[PDB]
Amino acid sequence: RERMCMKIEHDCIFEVKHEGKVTGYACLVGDKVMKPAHVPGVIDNADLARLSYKKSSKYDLECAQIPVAMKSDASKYTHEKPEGHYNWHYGAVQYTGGRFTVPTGVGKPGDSGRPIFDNKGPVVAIVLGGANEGTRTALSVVTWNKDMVTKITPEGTVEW
Amino acid sequence: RERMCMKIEHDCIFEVKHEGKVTGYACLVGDKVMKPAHVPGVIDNADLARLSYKKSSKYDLECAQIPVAMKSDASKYTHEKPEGHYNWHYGAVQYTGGRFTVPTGVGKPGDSGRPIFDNKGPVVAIVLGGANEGTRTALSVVTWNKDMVTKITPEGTVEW
Amino acid sequence: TIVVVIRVSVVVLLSFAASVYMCVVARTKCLTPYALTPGAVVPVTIGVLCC
Repeated sequence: RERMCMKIEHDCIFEVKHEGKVTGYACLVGDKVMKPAHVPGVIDNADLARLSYKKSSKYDLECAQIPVAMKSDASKYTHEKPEGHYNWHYGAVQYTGGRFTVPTGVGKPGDSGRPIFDNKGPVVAIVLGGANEGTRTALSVVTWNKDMVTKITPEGTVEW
Repeated sequence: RERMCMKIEHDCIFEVKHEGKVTGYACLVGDKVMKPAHVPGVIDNADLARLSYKKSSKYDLECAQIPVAMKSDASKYTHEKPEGHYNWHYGAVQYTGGRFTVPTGVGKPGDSGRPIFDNKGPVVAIVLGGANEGTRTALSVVTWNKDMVTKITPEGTVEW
Repeated sequence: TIVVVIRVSVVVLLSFAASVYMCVVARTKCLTPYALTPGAVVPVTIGVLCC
């Protein structure tokens, strides 16, 4: 379950810096580069911080377009999502009923920006923060239609 | 004699930089962070150079207070000091009569900031520069009472 | 009338400014080695606005 995943984040993860102290993460998906605008900071690369950004606080997301040099270094993606096992940086996640789950407390504050996958390779979606549960946690993810983006935010959460 | 010492400086030593060129060293002791203000430069870390500093040229020392993140990474310390063997980064040092000794020339200019220990673990004191001797060298150390700090500076020395 | 009143005003205030100027640096030197130790055992010498 880890033998397919591990190569990917080495290709596709930058993170953010503010005052020489990492806090968030950043991804590069498809054609547009991604940042969850909740955390303050600057990306840890020389040039592409010089870029245009389009912000709406209604979703708390942020994109820009990748310049043509490292454009061929992003993952694959789709919208087809039957229920079943899926995977991430700290194990395997289950999903059904419009509800994502993983057991208790294996995520921390200071950890936004973690993409989540399938088995057969494309990237799926992207996490925000957590919510108390008793046993198996609630998530906070933004995702896609065939055509549109959408937030879902269940009750009783904390914004990481 | 080295089997207890070696882990400590890896936990407790930063050094100074000025123009991409190390010259001094820096320690983190108890509750207050330490720098011998003789050498110009900036510490080689992102954030804690943004700190308050209190300077008196009467002693040529400099302290600040450690922010609460890496506060639990400093050594132990005391003031009880009978005469006997003690140890440091280049061997074993002897002390009596208010006089510290080590044999010839095993220290250089560009080497201020070296803490010195006991056997049983706490840190003791901190060095400044050297003095010619013939055979076994004279030191230049600042140290502690039960309550106060104190310099001692024997005749015929050179400020490293 | 002016020529007296301005000179007496300026000889008084700098001495006011002098008096405060050296009293603090005594409070500095009387305090400052106590700032330095890893240990906050300041004695009961509070007439000097202890931290």
